[PDB]
Amino acid sequence: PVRVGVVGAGFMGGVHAEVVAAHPGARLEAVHDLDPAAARDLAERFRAERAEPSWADLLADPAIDLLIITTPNGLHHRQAAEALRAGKHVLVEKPLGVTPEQVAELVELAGRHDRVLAHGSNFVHSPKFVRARQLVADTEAFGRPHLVRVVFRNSGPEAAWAASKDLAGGGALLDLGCHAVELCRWLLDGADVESVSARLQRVRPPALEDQALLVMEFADGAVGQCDVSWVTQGGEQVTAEIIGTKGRVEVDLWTGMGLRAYSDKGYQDVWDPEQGWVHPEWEWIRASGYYHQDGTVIEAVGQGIPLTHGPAEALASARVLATGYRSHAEGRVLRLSGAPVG
Amino acid sequence: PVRVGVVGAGFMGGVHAEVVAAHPGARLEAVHDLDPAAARDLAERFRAERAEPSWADLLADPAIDLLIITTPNGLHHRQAAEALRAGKHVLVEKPLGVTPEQVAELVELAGRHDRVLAHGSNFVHSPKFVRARQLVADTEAFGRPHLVRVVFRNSGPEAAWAASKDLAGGGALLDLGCHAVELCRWLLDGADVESVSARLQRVRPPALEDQALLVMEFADGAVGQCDVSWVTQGGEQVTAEIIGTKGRVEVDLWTGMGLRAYSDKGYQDVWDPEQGWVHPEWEWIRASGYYHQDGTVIEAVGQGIPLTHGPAEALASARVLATGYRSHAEGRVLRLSGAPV
Amino acid sequence: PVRVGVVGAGFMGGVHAEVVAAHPGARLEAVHDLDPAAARDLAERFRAERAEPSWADLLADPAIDLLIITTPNGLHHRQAAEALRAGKHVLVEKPLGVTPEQVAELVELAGRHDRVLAHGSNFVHSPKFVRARQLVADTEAFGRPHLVRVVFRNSGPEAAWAASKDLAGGGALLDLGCHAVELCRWLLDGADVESVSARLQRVRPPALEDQALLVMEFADGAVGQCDVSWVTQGGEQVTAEIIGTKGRVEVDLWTGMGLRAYSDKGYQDVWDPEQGWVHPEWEWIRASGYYHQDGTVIEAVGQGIPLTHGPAEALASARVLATGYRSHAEGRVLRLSGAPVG
Amino acid sequence: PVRVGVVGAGFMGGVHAEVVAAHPGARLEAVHDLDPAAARDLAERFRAERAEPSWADLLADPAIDLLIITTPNGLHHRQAAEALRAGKHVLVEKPLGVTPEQVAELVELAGRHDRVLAHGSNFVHSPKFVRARQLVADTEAFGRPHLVRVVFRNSGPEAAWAASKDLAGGGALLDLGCHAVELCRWLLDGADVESVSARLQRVRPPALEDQALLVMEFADGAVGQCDVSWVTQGGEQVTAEIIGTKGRVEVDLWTGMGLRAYSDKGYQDVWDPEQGWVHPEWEWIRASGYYHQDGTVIEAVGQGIPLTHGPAEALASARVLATGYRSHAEGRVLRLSGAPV
Ligand SMILES: NC(=O)C1=CN([C@@H]2O[C@H](COP(=O)(O)OP(=O)(O)OC[C@H]3O[C@@H](n4cnc5c(N)ncnc54)[C@H](O)[C@@H]3O)[C@@H](O)[C@H]2O)C=CC1
Ligand SMILES: NC(=O)C1=CN([C@@H]2O[C@H](COP(=O)(O)OP(=O)(O)OC[C@H]3O[C@@H](n4cnc5c(N)ncnc54)[C@H](O)[C@@H]3O)[C@@H](O)[C@H]2O)C=CC1
Ligand SMILES: NC(=O)C1=CN([C@@H]2O[C@H](COP(=O)(O)OP(=O)(O)OC[C@H]3O[C@@H](n4cnc5c(N)ncnc54)[C@H](O)[C@@H]3O)[C@@H](O)[C@H]2O)C=CC1
Ligand SMILES: NC(=O)C1=CN([C@@H]2O[C@H](COP(=O)(O)OP(=O)(O)OC[C@H]3O[C@@H](n4cnc5c(N)ncnc54)[C@H](O)[C@@H]3O)[C@@H](O)[C@H]2O)C=CC1
Ligand SMILES: NC[C@H]1O[C@H](O[C@H]2[C@H](O)[C@@H](O[C@H]3O[C@H](CO)[C@@H](O)[C@H](O)[C@H]3O)[C@H](N)C[C@@H]2N)[C@H](N)[C@@H](O)[C@@H]1O
Ligand SMILES: NC[C@H]1O[C@H](O[C@H]2[C@H](O)[C@@H](O[C@H]3O[C@H](CO)[C@@H](O)[C@H](O)[C@H]3O)[C@H](N)C[C@@H]2N)[C@H](N)[C@@H](O)[C@@H]1O
Repeated sequence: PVRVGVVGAGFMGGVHAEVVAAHPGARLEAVHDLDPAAARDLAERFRAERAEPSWADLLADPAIDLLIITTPNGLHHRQAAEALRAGKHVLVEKPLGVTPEQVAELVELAGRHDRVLAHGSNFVHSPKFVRARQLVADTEAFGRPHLVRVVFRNSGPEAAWAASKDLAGGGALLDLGCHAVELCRWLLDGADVESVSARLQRVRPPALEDQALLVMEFADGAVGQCDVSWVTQGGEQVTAEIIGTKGRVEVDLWTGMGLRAYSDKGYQDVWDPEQGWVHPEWEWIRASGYYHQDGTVIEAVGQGIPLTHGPAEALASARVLATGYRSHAEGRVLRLSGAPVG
Repeated sequence: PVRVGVVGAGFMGGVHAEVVAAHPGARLEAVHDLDPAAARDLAERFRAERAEPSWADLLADPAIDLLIITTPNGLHHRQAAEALRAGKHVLVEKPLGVTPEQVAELVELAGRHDRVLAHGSNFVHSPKFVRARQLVADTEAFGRPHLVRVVFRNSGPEAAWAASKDLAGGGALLDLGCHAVELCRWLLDGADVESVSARLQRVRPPALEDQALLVMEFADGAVGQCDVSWVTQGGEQVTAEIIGTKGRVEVDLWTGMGLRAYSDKGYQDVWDPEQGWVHPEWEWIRASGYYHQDGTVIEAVGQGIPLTHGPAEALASARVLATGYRSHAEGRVLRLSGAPV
Repeated sequence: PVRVGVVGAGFMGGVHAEVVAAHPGARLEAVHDLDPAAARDLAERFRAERAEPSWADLLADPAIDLLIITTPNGLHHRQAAEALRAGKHVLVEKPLGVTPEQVAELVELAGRHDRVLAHGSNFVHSPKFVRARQLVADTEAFGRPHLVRVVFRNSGPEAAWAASKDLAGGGALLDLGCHAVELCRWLLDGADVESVSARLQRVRPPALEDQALLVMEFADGAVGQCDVSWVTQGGEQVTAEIIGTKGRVEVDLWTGMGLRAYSDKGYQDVWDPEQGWVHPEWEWIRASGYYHQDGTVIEAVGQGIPLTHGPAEALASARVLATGYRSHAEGRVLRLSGAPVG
Repeated sequence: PVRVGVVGAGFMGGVHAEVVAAHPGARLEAVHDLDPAAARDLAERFRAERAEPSWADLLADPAIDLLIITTPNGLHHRQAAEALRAGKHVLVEKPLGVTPEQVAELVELAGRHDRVLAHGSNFVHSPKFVRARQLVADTEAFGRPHLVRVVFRNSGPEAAWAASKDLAGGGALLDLGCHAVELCRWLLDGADVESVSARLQRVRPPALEDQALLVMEFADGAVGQCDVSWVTQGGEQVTAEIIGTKGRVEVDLWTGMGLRAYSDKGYQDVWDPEQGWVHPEWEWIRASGYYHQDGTVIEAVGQGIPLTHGPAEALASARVLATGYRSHAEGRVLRLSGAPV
């Protein structure tokens, strides 16, 4: 049974602790947070073997097989490296690193230590996205894909740390674009990126970008748009569409649950908006890919099944994003090398 | 670990066999069918310990804890009774019985043998329906429920046995109305039915009803409509709405997956319609409540946890349907006793 | 140019006055209301030739060709009869009469005086409903219709007069069922009703019914449901569906405008709900059939074109409703004669 | 009464002829086409005073007040100029010109002859778009707009002339982008474009672009996307969304009619797709803005009311598109001057 430690007992510590507690092949062994009280609380909610106040002792404890890192972005690099050196397998929430060189360093490392390194690209394990991908891959029906667009918009992360560059490593392009890039590439069966073009906005007053458009040109001729926002009210939106020479496919995560409700007051267990017509969620964690993702990882560790979707994909997406940042700065379409296309 | 036998290796044998193979607390031990080849097919598909050609030997085998009965409706009664007598726990696909007295007999028989009897009201375990129910139960927001309507329509069951009365026990009202009634009652927290009114149609030519409307009046004042059809082209529809003094809630199972696709041809693993704009399914079996239902039953048998939604609910719905059949015959709104309002 | 008088300058006086003011073949000549100030206001809004304080003088004035009666239901009968006797053509808002015998009396009368009598079944002139009907009539595609359902729900009429039986003539079955029955019959090309079955509710506390289901059996085998409510929050709903042996057709009036908006506050020109996700309206009057309806009537009067959809249809629907009331009272399915089917 | 001539009796000649025949303040006086038979067809369909075989005689006839030009794009410039010189008011289908200089020339020429020149930006007169614009303009509710995206996709124009550069003047970016740009600018109350960035595709084989993305940066900080395609199967899509600091607004023209239908075959007067689930149209011409646009123009000519949306807006959009073509060539974000940001 894969013995698991959660590192950072906030929102995603919580989600991963739920999924782990429910997996018959794993045991939620430990929870650690800089804030010992948040660690104890989460340890009790999901019946963890214990709360570990010490990172040092955590890493030394040979009873742990795997660490799930759900701390702020800027910590991911250092914490994952220490972890892999200590001999633990590691699942890191996105973004795996804050730059391509950070990511590449972790990949090098995991391999040196013969450990599983996985990253939190949960959507790529969302069952409705898995289906979407099979439909685009049905060449008789869909023909050849030529457009893919992934939209990811919300009213922005609440946590204080997501507003500082050192702790967040970036604004909306990094926070949400990682997911969108990775979804475009994967929806097209790991398509090779030839060029990248991006423009960023700062919508909210005085700074990290809170909105972005990034466009990729792929080898096979197709074009990928990633449209990403921290400044969209009205409820999170996660949608994709793919268009081929014969077909079309659309995916809708948050308004594709087939539930609607209306109240004046607001329903007790419905996030936002509260009042009026809403689209309540059912099994949002599963729908979003977290159970399958973590299940894949538990399986990789439990018995050396390499990962369907590996950290090389995180390197690729990191390069895209870094090239996007630079495309914006220079107002130009760019190769991943960084050089202008012309 | 709960050792399981599937009886009837057709479409729902297939579904239950999938759910059982995937449950860590159970083992798919056997598959049996009148057609030994269909049983072997399914046994291999889901890695069943074995294919049992013999009903007799199936029921005698003390390695089996639980039977799932997925045969034609007319057989359910007889098969479930023999099964409970043989000492096995049993989950029967709907409709549990073909009449209220058949259903009552099974419930009481299960009790005699101290067995868990469950029935296949899978939608009552559908996670999106469970969530719809919580929202209607949120009184501050929803207020008091006064209308519930469940719609269940398809182009009708293809199997020959579903067209004959003896093997099917009834037409669309029994086939689909069982689900719809049971959902109206449950969405309103086991609401008491005071009257029943129904009209049936024969749309497709020379006979079992193809289409029906059944309406219930509940104790609290609310009205429930069940609108049910074997003659709707264009893709199955499963749908509910509940309306209160303050709120509204709507549930859409098959066109509420958040997936759409278009092709001229038709996509490989997408049902009907094939061509043009479709609404592909993801995790249909889960979404429909089968995993949670069978899970509930596995749990009841395995670690003696009583069933959340028991077979008395099948008796209640059976009475509603039998009163609906009679309402139609007499052109009158009726009490469950059978007497006219 | 057809010279028009509006009688009752409230909400529907307002709508009809707009449509009339915009019709090149008519002239908004006069507005009359028991409340002379409401008449003057509406006369000014839509540039009416004058405000007429006297019903007597209104009816005697030979400059008026047509009267549009937008007063409370209970007045329709008497006002339309006086009008037709005075020699005026008449368009009466629904329900044309409060009972079948009232309606039959008006039909008799209009014919005696060789006048056009029309009733406010506007939806039957809604362009999206006209299309729906053509699609069901396309027998190759649709086959034979076997189900039609029309749903009509709102949070109920606000006017004081709609709560008293003498002034309203009935509750939700009469107010909304008239529209629904008439839509079912017309969507099926004037289908003959064989039986009627209905059950009514009183949802709001202490009385007129505020919710109803009525079901019709038609000659050709099809079944019609009319589901009608004064107790549905969240915005008016007007939907229909028709199902045949080959086809299906769905119509959505209020959430089929293809406009959506979100705000916290509420948009200035959007009715209800105010806040959160709404479905704003564009050209609601036209979409609802009022321009076409009134246009048909203006044409019938302007040049004796008999009406596509005549007051005989109002008699038929009145009989259905009266039979529905009785079906409810007796708990039985009934023939229009009133006799039980068995 | 405004006496009107239609030039080019194909699809849009047909549409404009319908709108004109129905306007009480105008008279459909003439129809002309290179193909005299197509002109006669259309003249009879909409009861035109006559079919004019001769362009020369058409322009000389002093009974005509206004010409509507619905010929292939390459002809617009020449035909509109001859028309304005002949003393006629003119409405030209998009794209008004094939380049900014062509457009500028016409505007100035119209002025010399004191004529109304309008262009076919019909969607800017679409009642549901007019309403979308009012909601974005409601500052308390919407806040400040920061994103606008207009999507315009179809399976591409069937006419041969639209595949050749000389007759079409451009591919999808010019054909559909003109509409999309003009809608982004107008939905934001005539927002000033500061930069333009675009990438084009050739999806269908050996050439004019089939597909494009064009992005504008506006003065106020907002960003506009125009996503345009000749290679999308499954039915035309026209769609916009605008996102502010507080609100959101979404507009859907072709799948926002509130009509759906299913058949195995296909419904008589329903376009593409034919079979399976479709979204039948009602009043498409009105919904698309043609009646209000032509009404505006009839009014301008008839009773000297200036145009709400004038041809300067066609110049602005033409500059955006020409800068987009150049952006694509150079792989760079560009100012309208042509210079790199
Ligand atoms: N895939 C997805 O959908 C999502 C991913 N995330 C990602 O998950 C990660 C965590 O996100 P959340 O929203 O933040 O949870 P958060 O802000 O709720 O929690 C952070 C937790 O980590 C603790 N912490 C901070 N620094 C620490 C350190 N150096 N050592 C140990 N513990 C420390 C804090 O006390 C806190 O309990 C982020 O990388 C974010 O990108 C977040 C939300 C959704
Ligand atoms: N939960 C749900 O939504 C649904 C439930 N059902 C129910 O599932 C049950 C089975 O339906 P399907 O699998 O659709 O039909 P099916 O025809 O697809 O399968 C029936 C199987 O039982 C076999 N069989 C017949 N006589 C037998 C006997 N005497 N002993 C053993 N096996 C025999 C048949 O050859 C066939 O293999 C029915 O009661 C139906 O009411 C069906 C569809 C959906
Ligand atoms: N087809 C449709 O969608 C609709 C139809 N209606 C119908 O229109 C009619 C009027 O409805 P509204 O909502 O009421 O407007 P309302 O209540 O706003 O106005 C009634 C007006 O008539 C005046 N009035 C009352 N009695 C009068 C009399 N005896 N003589 C002259 N004037 C008198 C009042 O002072 C008032 O101005 C009703 O029959 C109602 O069913 C109403 C709303 C929508
Ligand atoms: N507002 C909108 O959304 C749309 C606008 N259009 C525009 O409408 C215009 C016409 O397009 P369609 O009618 O689709 O093409 P079409 O091919 O359907 O019609 C063009 C007509 O002009 C005729 N013609 C060719 N050379 C001629 C000449 N020298 N003199 C007179 N007539 C001649 C052709 O034979 C044909 O009858 C195009 O500029 C296109 O940009 C087209 C589709 C939609
Ligand atoms: N308002 C709903 C919800 O907003 C936050 O949580 C949401 C998360 O923020 C949201 O994560 C998205 O947004 C995060 C913030 O931009 C991204 O870092 C992340 O990659 C993305 O998936 C996730 N997919 C849905 C989840 N429900 C917030 N953490 C949660 O407590 C609150 O209840
Ligand atoms: N909340 C929107 C609106 O509600 C009332 O007006 C609605 C009308 O009540 C509504 O009429 C429906 O409801 C009326 C009340 O039940 C029925 O008598 C009528 O036959 C039906 O069409 C109409 N189709 C739509 C119209 N917008 C109300 N008169 C109006 O002022 C208010 O602005």
